[PDB]
Amino acid sequence: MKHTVEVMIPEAEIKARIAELGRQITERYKDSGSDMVLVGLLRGSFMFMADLCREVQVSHEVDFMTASSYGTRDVKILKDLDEDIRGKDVLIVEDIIDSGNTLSKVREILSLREPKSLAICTLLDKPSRREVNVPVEFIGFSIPDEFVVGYGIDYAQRYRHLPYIGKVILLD
Amino acid sequence: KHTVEVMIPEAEIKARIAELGRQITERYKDSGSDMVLVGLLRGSFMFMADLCREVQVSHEVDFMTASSSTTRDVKILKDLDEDIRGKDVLIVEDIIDSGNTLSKVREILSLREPKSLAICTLLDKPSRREVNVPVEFIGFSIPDEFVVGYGIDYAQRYRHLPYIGKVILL
Amino acid sequence: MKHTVEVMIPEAEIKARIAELGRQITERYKDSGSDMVLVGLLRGSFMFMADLCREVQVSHEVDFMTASSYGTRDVKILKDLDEDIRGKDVLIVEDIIDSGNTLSKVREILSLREPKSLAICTLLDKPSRREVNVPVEFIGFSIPDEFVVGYGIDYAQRYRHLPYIGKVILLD
Amino acid sequence: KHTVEVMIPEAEIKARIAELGRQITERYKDSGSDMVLVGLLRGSFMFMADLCREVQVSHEVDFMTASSSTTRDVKILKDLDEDIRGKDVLIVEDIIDSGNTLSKVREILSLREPKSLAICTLLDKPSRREVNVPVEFIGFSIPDEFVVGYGIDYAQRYRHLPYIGKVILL
Ligand SMILES: Nc1nc(=O)c2ncn(CCN(CCOCCP(=O)(O)O)CCP(=O)(O)O)c2[nH]1
Ligand SMILES: Nc1nc(=O)c2ncn(CCN(CCOCCP(=O)(O)O)CCP(=O)(O)O)c2[nH]1
Ligand SMILES: Nc1nc(=O)c2ncn(CCN(CCOCCP(=O)(O)O)CCP(=O)(O)O)c2[nH]1
Ligand SMILES: Nc1nc(=O)c2ncn(CCN(CCOCCP(=O)(O)O)CCP(=O)(O)O)c2[nH]1
Ligand SMILES: [Mg+2]
Ligand SMILES: [Mg+2]
Repeated sequence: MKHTVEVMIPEAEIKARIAELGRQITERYKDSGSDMVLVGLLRGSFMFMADLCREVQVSHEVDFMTASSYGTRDVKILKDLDEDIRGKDVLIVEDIIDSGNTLSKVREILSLREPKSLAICTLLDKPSRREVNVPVEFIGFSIPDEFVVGYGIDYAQRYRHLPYIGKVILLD
Repeated sequence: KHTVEVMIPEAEIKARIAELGRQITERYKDSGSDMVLVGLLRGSFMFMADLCREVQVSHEVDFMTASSSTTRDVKILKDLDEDIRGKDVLIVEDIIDSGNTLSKVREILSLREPKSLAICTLLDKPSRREVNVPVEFIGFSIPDEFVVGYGIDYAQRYRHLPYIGKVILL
Repeated sequence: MKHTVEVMIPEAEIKARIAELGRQITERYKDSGSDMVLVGLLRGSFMFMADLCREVQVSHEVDFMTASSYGTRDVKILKDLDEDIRGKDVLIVEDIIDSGNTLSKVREILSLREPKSLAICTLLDKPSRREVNVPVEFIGFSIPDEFVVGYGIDYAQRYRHLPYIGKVILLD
Repeated sequence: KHTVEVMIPEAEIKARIAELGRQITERYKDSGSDMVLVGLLRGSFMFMADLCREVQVSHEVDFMTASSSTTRDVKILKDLDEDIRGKDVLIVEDIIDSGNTLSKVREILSLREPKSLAICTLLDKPSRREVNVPVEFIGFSIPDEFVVGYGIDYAQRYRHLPYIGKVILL
C-alpha cells in the first residue's frame, strides 16, 4: 500500500561502520591457525557480504546458504553450503536479526558439522522484537522497530539495490 | 567387470516388508499425532513405495537428498517439502553400515523437534559400524557383501531390479 | 472439508496396466545402442516409478527431479537431476497430466541438454483439462475430471500411501 | 604455489562499474515493465552488489547457482526465487570465455519467456569462445590470463579481494 522511503542510515555511515566491523573481525581471527569462511544468508545479505569481506583483512573463504525461516514453520535448507566448515572459522553474515528464530536454527545446523569456531555478524539488529536469546558477536547497528529497506533488505522484492538503509512510512 | 546373482529374491523381500508393515503399524497405532515417512534419496524410493503401502496408518510421504576425511559433507541437496514439528517421523533408508549419514540426518531432523524419531532400514551391515545410531526396524541383517538392486546401485546401475543381488567381480 | 474416498482403479488393475506399460517400454528401447534413464517427477511419482522400472526389462538408470508447476507461474527447478542425459534414452515418468503446462516446460528444459531420445510416460491422464498440446508416448489410464488420490497423488498431503487410485467425494 | 599482484585496481573497477550503471540505466529507462538482475553464484555476488547500486532503475535482485565431455552438467543447484515472465532480465556474471554456462543459462531462462534478456559481464576472454553468445555489457576485455579477486577464486581463495589480480606460479 501507498508508502514512502525515508533515509535512516546514510551510505557514508554504513561504509564507516562496516570499515570498523571488518576492523573488528580481522584481529579476532588474525592468528587462528585454521581456515576461515564467511557464510552469508541469501537473499538479502549479498551486499553486506560483498562490502564486509573487502574489509576483512584475513585470508578466508566466502560461501552462501538459503534457509527458510521459522517465523511457526520448520527451518529448511533450500540451498546448502558448497564447501565444508568442519574445523574452520565460520562467521555467519546476516542482514537483520529481529526474532532470532531463524538464526538460532541456522547456527544449530552449522554447529552439527563441528566447526572450530562459530560466530554471527549482523548489519542491523532489532532487540525490540527479540524472541529467542541468541548470542551475536558482531552487530553493525541496533535499530528501532521500523520496517527497513535497502542494502539487500526488500519490501515486496523492491528497494534491494539501495545503497542506504531507509524506513517505510505508510501514507495515512 | 561383473555379473549379478540373486541374494534376496523378490518374494522374500515382499514377505519381510509385509512383516515390517505390521510392526510399524502397532508402534504408531493410537498415537493421535500426525505421521510422516522420510525417505533418503535416491536408493530408498522403491523401499518406501512398498513399505508405505504396508503401513496401515494415515501418514505422509516426504523425501530428502543428502550428500557424502571423517564426514566430508553431509550437506542437504534437497530438504523436506513439509514440516515435521510435533509429528511422528520414521526415516526410511535402504542400507545402514557406517552409520555416518543416518547419524547426522537424525541430528538435523531432531532440530525441527518432532514428537518421535525412529529409523527403518532395509539392509544392515553391523560390521562397518563407526557411529552407534539407534535403529528400530531392520529388514535384513547381512554380512559385509557389496549388494545391488531394489534401489541400490553400482555406478548408476541395477537400481530397477526387483530383488537384492550380489556383485561378483571377474 | 468433509469428504469420502471411493475406489476408482483397484490395485490389481494398476499392476496389470503397469505390467503392460513396462511391456511397452521394453521393446521400444530394446536395441537402442545408448544408455537409458527414467526421470521421475517428485513428489508423487515415487510409487509409479518403483513399480514401472521393475517391469522395464532394459538396463537403465533411475533419477528424480522436483519442479515447481506452471498452473500462471514460472516452472522452476527445486531439485535437478543428479546424472546427465546428453545422448541418453530419457523417459519422463509422471503420475498425472491434466493441464500439460508443467510437463511441457519440463520436457523443454531436458531437451536443452540434448538427449538422444525424449519421451513421457504417465499413469493417469485428464484430457478433459488439457490446456497445452503435449505429446505423451505412454499413458496408463485416461480418466474423467475427478479429483483422484492414492498411489503417490495426495490431498492435503494425505492418501499418498494408498495402493489404489481413489476418487474424492465431498459430503454435501 | 603462488603469489598475487594487482591487475585491475579497486579504483579502476569502481570507475568502470559506474559507467556500466549509466549504460544499463538508459537502456531500460522508460521501459515500463519490471526489471530484475540475475546473478550467477558464487563469484558474481560482489559484482552484483556494486553494479545494482549504480543501476538507477527500480529493479529486483535474484540469484541462481549452476553446475559445471562437452557440457557435462549445467544443472541448476539453486533456481531463482521469483518469476521473470514479462520482465526485463539482465544476467550478471563475472567471467565469460568459453560461453558454455551463459549459453545454456540464457536458454533455460528464455523458456520462462521474459520481455528482454541481456547479459552483463565483468570480465571477458574472447579467445576461448567455443559458443557464440550475445553479451551487451562488458566491464573489461582481458587476454587469456588466469585472474582472481572480486568474487573470482583459485581453489576457494581470494574471493574477498577488492581488486582483480593475476596468479603467478613459482
Ligand atoms: N523486509 C523486512 N524488513 C524488516 O524491517 C524486517 N524485520 C524482520 N524481517 C524479516 C524477519 N527475519 C529477518 C531476516 O530475514 C530476512 C530475509 P533475507 O533478507 O532474505 O535474509 C527473521 C530472521 P531471524 O529470526 O534470524 O531474525 C524484516 N523484513
Ligand atoms: N551403493 C552401495 N552399495 C552397497 O552394497 C553399499 N554398502 C554400503 N554402502 C554405503 C552407501 N550408503 C548410502 C545410502 O544412501 C542412499 C544412496 P545409494 O545407495 O547410492 O542409492 C551409506 C550408508 P552409511 O551412512 O551407514 O555409511 C553401499 N552403497
Ligand atoms: N491432488 C491432485 N488431484 C488431482 O486429481 C489432480 N489433477 C491435477 N493435479 C495437479 C496438477 N498438476 C498435475 C501433476 O502435478 C501433481 C504434483 P505431484 O503429485 O507432486 O507430481 C499439473 C502438472 P501438468 O501440467 O504436467 O499436468 C491434481 N492433484
Ligand atoms: N575461477 C576462475 N578463474 C579464472 O581466471 C577463469 N577464467 C575462466 N574461468 C571459467 C569459470 N567460469 C565460471 C564463472 O561462474 C562463476 C563460478 P566462480 O568463478 O568459481 O565463482 C566459466 C565461464 P564460461 O561459461 O564462459 O566458460 C575461470 N574461473
Ligand atoms: Mg537475512
Ligand atoms: Mg507429477
